[PDB]
Amino acid sequence: DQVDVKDCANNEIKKVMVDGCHGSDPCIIHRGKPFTLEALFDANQNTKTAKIEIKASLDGLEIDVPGIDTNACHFMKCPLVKGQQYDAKYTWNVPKIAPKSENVVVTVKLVGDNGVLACAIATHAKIRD
Repeated sequence: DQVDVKDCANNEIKKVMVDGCHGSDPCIIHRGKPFTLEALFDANQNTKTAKIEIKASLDGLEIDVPGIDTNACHFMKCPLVKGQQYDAKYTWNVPKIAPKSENVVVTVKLVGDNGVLACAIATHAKIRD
């Protein structure tokens, strides 16, 4: 369902959805299984590129989020047009060995030729079995 996120750019993101999660409820991420999200955002520039930058911290420790194709143009119709609305969807296989945590912070940035396209900080994720 639609979930609560904090915007870390200029509110370009209009809606974020995460399969199995809702609003500001703790969003359970079951390690070893597919995690799917979808976000709608308005492009704030004309750009040939769109690159995903992700940061995740578990109980304060930064960790590397492996296996993500950071070229969003591999899944959106680039070049992106200023003012147009894009539907970004991603399904990521959560590694079975990801450490369980009840205190997760994930920052996902999207960057274009001329700066940040979008940015959201998620603080409700919980990694469990």
